[PDB]
This record gives sequence, structure tokens and C-alpha cells, in this order.
Amino acid sequence: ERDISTEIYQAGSTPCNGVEGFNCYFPLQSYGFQPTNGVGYQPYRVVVLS
Amino acid sequence: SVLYNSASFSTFKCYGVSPTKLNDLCFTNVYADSFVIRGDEVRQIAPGQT
Repeated sequence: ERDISTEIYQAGSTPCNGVEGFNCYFPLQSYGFQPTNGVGYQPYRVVVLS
Repeated sequence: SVLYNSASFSTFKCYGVSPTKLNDLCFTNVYADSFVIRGDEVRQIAPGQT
């Protein structure tokens, strides 16, 4: 399954109405990929075959 | 539920578990440590800062 639509997440009370305030956060979050990072933190590229 | 409704705070977050589901989780021997710092020093108060 795959999902594309992005909506501001609401945490418990304080409904947000698409403002991203308290208890409201953007659904996605970026990366910090750099070669200087640790070995585990390095990005790997995955090719699944089904 | 008695942590945010009456009055909000600067930053509320939890590590390794969502703070929303503190009810269902079941701890043991809970400690309580408290102090006062400068608001600028808040960023130093994190697991992985200095």
C-alpha cells in the first residue's frame, strides 16, 4: 500500500484546522544524510522484487 | 490528560513512546527530577546535546 496525501497531524486535544500549532505537526520529516555521518546512518538503496 | 488541558507548556514530548498513550503503558518505580534553567539553555536539555 502507498499513501501520498499529506495532512497536518493532530495530537489529542486542541483541533488544528490546518494551522500546525500546539499538538499539530507536519506529517513528513526530512533526513540528515551526509557521508560524514556514521556507517549505520549512511543511506542504502533498496530494490525489492515481488 | 491532566497535563495540557488546563494550561499549555513550552515543550511536551516523549522518547521511545508517544506521549498520547501514556495511559495504556505501565511503568515501575517512577522518579521525579525537577529544576529551573534559562530558556536559552532549553536546547541543551535534550538526549544527545551538550
